[PDB]
Amino acid sequence: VMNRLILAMDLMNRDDALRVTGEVREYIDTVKIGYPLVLSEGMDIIAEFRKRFGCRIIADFKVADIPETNEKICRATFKAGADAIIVHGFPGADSVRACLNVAEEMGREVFLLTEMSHPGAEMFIQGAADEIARMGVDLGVKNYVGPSTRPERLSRLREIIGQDSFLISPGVGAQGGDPGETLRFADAIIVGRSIYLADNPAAAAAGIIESIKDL
Amino acid sequence: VMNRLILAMDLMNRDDALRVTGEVREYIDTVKIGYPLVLSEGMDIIAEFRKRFGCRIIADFKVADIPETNEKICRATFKAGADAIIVHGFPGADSVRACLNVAEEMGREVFLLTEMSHPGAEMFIQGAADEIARMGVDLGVKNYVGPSTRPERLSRLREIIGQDSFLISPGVGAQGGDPGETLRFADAIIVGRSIYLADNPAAAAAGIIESIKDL
Ligand SMILES: COC(=O)c1cc(=O)[nH]c(=O)n1[C@@H]1O[C@H](COP(=O)(O)O)[C@@H](O)[C@H]1O
Ligand SMILES: COC(=O)c1cc(=O)[nH]c(=O)n1[C@@H]1O[C@H](COP(=O)(O)O)[C@@H](O)[C@H]1O
Repeated sequence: VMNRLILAMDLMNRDDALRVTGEVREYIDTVKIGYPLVLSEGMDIIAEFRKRFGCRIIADFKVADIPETNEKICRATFKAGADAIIVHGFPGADSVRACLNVAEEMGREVFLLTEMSHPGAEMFIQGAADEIARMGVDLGVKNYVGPSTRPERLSRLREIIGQDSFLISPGVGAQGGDPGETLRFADAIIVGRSIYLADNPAAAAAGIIESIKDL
Repeated sequence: VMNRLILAMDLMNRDDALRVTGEVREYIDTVKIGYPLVLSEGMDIIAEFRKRFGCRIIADFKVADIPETNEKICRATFKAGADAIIVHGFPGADSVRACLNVAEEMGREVFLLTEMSHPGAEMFIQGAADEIARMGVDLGVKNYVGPSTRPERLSRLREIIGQDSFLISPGVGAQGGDPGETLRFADAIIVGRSIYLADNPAAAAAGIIESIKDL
């Protein structure tokens, strides 16, 4: 990932999402697109971004259904041109395996979300997160998401998944996480509002990248 | 809900989804629309169904993000005309409260998904499900989803949420659940494939309704 920085593009307007992504494109190679943008502007936005920016697109869809429905969601998402999809591990191994099977069929990747970054993640997800990560390892998952807001948890996650797995991490900036600390454990950080709500997104992205290079 | 039967419309083609929904409309008053259809045909499909069929629409989006992103997903979903949205409880109370706040602002409803119907739900969700349900009660949630495939769990869920809360239940038919047993505890059943993959969906829906009336 260019500069170890992934843009979380959660603006809900195509014109604003295009403007900001264009302004910061020199500093990233990967955009995370989620439901705020796709449910406002349509799934065609994924191929439009891929074409316009030549970026990789991670569809942050948090897939969290039964296996049969997960299959359908993943097929529709890769048909729309996404490079990878983020999947919840909490629904269990059959639900994750269904997403892995569609990614294998379509030559795509699954990222497993293990422990979330917000305060409520402490209630139920955190207590299951090490097990969810070990389930990922046992299913052959190679890409994971874990929380910038809890670097001790992100260290434990890294310990479970090993040094060869790819780990990306949201919660940097607005939610309180720090780029440099997070990159002690994660390969890349996800940043949304700190960039896309900034008066100058390119300057916000450049400032983050300057602090990453120093690491 | 008319006849206590909610159609899970997970066909991925607008023409097929419209045909089947029209054929069974005399037997339901509520259609559950999820991501298989919306990610294939666009969010405009929700208002189209509401207009064409005069049904209520439950958006089965399994919302399962941090509070700020959940807000955005719910706003986009109610803007598209959905009557209600299904929300995961596993991400914790702040994530659920964010959805409740948007539903209160827009005069809509939240359904809390407590325990899922597929086999993998046993790994992590089932052990947290009673607590997730009690969290719902303490947040003021009045509408819940629980599993037809485990009627003893559906009885425990009902015990926690009380007799005044509304409880709907998927997993009937294809996943092995029974209409009559499920309706001992749930107010309505959700049925997808048993109807929409049938050679004659209207006959499939009518057969289910005949067995419901007998209860
Ligand atoms: C895999 O899903 C995520 O990206 C996600 C998981 C998580 O635990 N925390 C989290 O913040 N996210 C998402 O990452 C983005 C964070 O954006 P932010 O920098 O806080 O504006 C946003 O799109 C969230 O929906
Ligand atoms: C609230 O979300 C659901 O509807 C859901 C939760 C769950 O635990 N199990 C479950 O089957 N569902 C959904 O309900 C539908 C079941 O359809 P089916 O009758 O099995 O074809 C389908 O849309 C599933 O995604």
